Amino acid sequence: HYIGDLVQRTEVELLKTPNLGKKSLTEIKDVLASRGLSLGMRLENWPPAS
Amino acid sequence: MNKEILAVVEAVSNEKALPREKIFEALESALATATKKKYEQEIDVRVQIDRKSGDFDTFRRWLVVDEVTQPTKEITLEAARYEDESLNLGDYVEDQIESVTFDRITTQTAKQVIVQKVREAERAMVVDQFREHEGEIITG
Amino acid sequence: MNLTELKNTPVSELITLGENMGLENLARMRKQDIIFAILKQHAKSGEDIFGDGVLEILQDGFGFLRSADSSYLAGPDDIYVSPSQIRRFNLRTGDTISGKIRPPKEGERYFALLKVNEVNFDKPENARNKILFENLTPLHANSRLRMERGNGSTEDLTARVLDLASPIGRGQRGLIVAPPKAGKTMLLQNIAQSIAYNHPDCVLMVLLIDERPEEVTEMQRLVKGEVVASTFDEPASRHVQVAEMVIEKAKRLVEHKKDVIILLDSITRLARAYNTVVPASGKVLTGGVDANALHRPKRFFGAARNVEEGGSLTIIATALIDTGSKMDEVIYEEFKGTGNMELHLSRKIAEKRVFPAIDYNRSGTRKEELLTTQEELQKMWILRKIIHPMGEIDAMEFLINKLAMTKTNDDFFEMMK
Amino acid sequence: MNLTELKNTPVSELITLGENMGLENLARMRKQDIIFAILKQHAKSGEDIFGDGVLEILQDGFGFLRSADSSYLAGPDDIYVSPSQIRRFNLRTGDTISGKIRPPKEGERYFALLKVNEVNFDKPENARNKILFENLTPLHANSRLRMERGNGSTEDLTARVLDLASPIGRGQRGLIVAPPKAGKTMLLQNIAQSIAYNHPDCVLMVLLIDERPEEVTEMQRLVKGEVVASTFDEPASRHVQVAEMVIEKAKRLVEHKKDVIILLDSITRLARAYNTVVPASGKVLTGGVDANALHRPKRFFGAARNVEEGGSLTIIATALIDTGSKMDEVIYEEFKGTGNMELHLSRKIAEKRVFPAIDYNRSGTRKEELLTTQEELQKMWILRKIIHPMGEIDAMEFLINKLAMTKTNDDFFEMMK
Ligand SMILES: Nc1ncnc2c1ncn2[C@@H]1O[C@H](COP(=O)(O)OP(=O)(O)O)[C@@H](O)[C@H]1O
Ligand SMILES: Nc1ncnc2c1ncn2[C@@H]1O[C@H](COP(=O)(O)OP(=O)(O)O)[C@@H](O)[C@H]1O
Ligand code: BEF
Ligand code: BEF
Ligand SMILES: [Mg+2]
Ligand SMILES: [Mg+2]
Repeated sequence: HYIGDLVQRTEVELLKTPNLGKKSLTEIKDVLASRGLSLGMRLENWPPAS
Repeated sequence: MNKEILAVVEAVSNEKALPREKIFEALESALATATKKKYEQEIDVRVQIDRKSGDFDTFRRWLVVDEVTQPTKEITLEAARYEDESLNLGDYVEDQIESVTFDRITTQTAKQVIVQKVREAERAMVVDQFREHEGEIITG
Repeated sequence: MNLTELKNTPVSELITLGENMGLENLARMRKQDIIFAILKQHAKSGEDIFGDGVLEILQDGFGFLRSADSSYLAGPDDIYVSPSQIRRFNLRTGDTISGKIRPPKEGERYFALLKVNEVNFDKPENARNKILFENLTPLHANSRLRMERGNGSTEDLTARVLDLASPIGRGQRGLIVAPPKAGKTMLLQNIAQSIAYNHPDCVLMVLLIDERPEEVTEMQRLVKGEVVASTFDEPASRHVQVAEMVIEKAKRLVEHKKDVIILLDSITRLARAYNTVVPASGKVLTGGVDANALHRPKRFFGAARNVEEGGSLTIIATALIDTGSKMDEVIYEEFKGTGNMELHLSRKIAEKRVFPAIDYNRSGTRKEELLTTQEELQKMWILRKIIHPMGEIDAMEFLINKLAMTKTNDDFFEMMK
Repeated sequence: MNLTELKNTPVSELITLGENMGLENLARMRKQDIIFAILKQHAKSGEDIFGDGVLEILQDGFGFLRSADSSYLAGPDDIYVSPSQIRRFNLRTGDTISGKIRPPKEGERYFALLKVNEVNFDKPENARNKILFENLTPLHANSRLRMERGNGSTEDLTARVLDLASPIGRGQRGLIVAPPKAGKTMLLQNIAQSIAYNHPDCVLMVLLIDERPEEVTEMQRLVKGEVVASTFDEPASRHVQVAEMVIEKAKRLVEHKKDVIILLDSITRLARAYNTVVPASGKVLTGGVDANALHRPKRFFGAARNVEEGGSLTIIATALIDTGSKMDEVIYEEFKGTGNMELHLSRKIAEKRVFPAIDYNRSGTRKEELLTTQEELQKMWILRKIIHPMGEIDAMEFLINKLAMTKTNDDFFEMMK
């Protein structure tokens, strides 16, 4: 649900998920990393504070 | 349409000073630059206009590296199990098809890059045909 | 699922399989369309596919894996592979590949290979370390391919007579010179049956080029192994396509140390096809035939050889004469002495309606002491000397009677002593 | 009203029918225009129409139901059907359909089908469950089509001689090799009469391609069943249209387990037509003929086969030789050995003005032991051996005398014993 639950996840765990082909994956990688960040990173301060 | 492509490949002055293969290579570069200028994101594409049998069909090159910047042209060197790659490098996809190659800005950039490519090819050929006579006295 | 188990079954099996899959009325589509729909329905349940196809490349770069259902032509069942796999696993035309494949994904329309499993019935390790065909050294045949069955039925004559008329060896360059409507069809049927019974190890191959569908189905239900065919329902394009496919398949097999024996019929039709497809180079000779158009048949007849370390490629092609076409005449003329084995059939004996009809004095094998033993060769010499003075019909009746009182060739041998 | 009852009547009947309908002077319009006007007048009284037409599809998607009055061409009597009906009832070209139709409604100009009643003389249930033609398995003929009438009149000779010259079987691939002005017209008339008398169950079909209208009308009033024809009043377009129409009709019939026997004359004109319509692919051979232009005649001759479970498609096509056209020569050359039945007629015997004029030694059937019994085959062998040494004119006179003293073939058989 949260974005922080997705930034700590490499794209290797996406194409294996069903209904994630070309259009969906392309749209995700476009509208997620164009904001400066990227998909797949290692952090520990999550989720503060929920 | 592709009939216009055939007309412009058969209507060149220097027909063999720029062969049909290199004609269509320059046209593919034109269409790639046009599609690049279309989207705000940077993504390399190949055209493969199908010189004689059919029309063009844009593609999407990945340029496989371990980077992530503009992931439109990024994919890891190990993504090879799903989408049927079984690859290490050179993994490229064919996702987007049938772009527009006849609007105003596309035609403008195509004309510009075709002029550039034809002048470059003519200069290169006219210099290479004399390169074989290196170390000789020439008139002119 | 596996594709071959959809291959070997007839159309009614596909009908009931689609009915099991809860599919629309599918009696209207091609067999390959039914296979495509069934594979899509099976993979919709989250399943992978297993396929097998002979590989073919165009200048476009990518490759296509065809099946034997359409005699290696384009279809909804063939698999599309990227040039990357060809570059990596060192693939080339004729290399039959079996492995995991998937139905066409989003935007795709043909199957795609996932993981190679068997490259020409071999692991990719030694498949990548394959000796080149033209880089090999040809030899001659010592391994004698015995044509005698040993059962001695009514038709086995046409086989055993060759044991005294034209010896057969592995990698032999054989050509049949025969008029139409003489008995070549049953002749090649007999030869295929005999080689399959006596030598089941060597992969059988039969070439049906420019033929009628009845002969196609009769030969696809009588040969003791996988067969390929091609009727005249398509132009010479299909003919040249299947010729290249089969020649590269045989080349890859013999590179994998296989024993291939191709039976081609008829070669004049292949020449006509190659003439029709190849454009005129500006020079034509008598017969309306281009000069260098026969280069492809030439090559196809030259592919036969004997590998040194192991394996062989025997080619036995039939040619049509006495058809009245002077073109055909010239064709046979080009094929005067290109092969080291001649099987001459004459219409004069076949008009007397005795079978087979062998031209003993006109047929023979060059350098035949290297094929059989010494006593067999001496007895062949004795038989040739006995058959030379007499004619052809009397000689044929004599041979038929002598091989009718006896069953194995040793009896006729000792009876000739 | 029904359309077929307007079909079978001549022009004067339509004249008096229109006069009954209180119509303007209609002697000026085409028969189909008269039928259209009469159907409009009948439906103006609040009536529905009943029609029957063979179906044809273009790339436009929708279908047209043609009648045999114009030999399946466009006309004001043909019915227009939407692609929806073709998608629903699984329709295709050649599928003759009979059922309820209405005159063209407001803004329309051709008839439209309301409810299908008979799909190839069958309910839509089993019509939708139709086996595909090319998906079938060809076979050979055991059902012998007896050409002997048994009455033994003056002309029945030309039929009974075939009973000893060229046996006819269901699904046989037969071709006639004959010069012009030799007697092929009356020959096919005889064969049609004989097959209709001895086998009235099989639907008769005769192909009149590129012929004169007198022959058209003489054959449309002598064949014992429905016939199709095509004169040279239109270019090769009509010829190729009727060729496709008849081939798809025969295919749909044999898919409905029918026995179709098509008589084509002449096949060289069909080849000329297919050459004229098909554009040049950039390669031409000797004779001014394109390479892959003969693909359509090839296919048309390859459509003949024998169905396993039931039904057959026999094709008997005549070819023209000795015309002096080298083009025609090459055409016959392409048709050298594509068929398993040859009927050779020679101008040399026909110049001696005896009929028929059979080339016994040149004509024959391949694999004929599967057609007739054993004693008949042995007697055929005996007759062939007796006729081989002698020539052709003397042999023809001998056969004519022997079959003139006797009536049935058993008498000639026992007389040859
Ligand atoms: N070994 C044989 N025994 C019996 N009949 C034979 C034999 N070989 C040929 N025939 C005869 O030949 C005929 C078919 O010949 P075919 O296969 O058409 O020759 P081709 O293939 O050369 O045209 C058959 O009717 C058959 O009776
Ligand atoms: N079996 C026969 N009995 C009687 N007359 C015949 C017979 N065969 C041919 N003829 C005569 O020979 C002529 C044949 O000419 P035609 O049929 O136009 O040539 P083609 O045989 O090429 O069709 C006809 O006028 C016909 O009267
Ligand atoms: F079988 Be035949 F020789 F065409
Ligand atoms: F009818 Be004839 F053979 F011109
Ligand atoms: Mg044969
Ligand atoms: Mg005639």
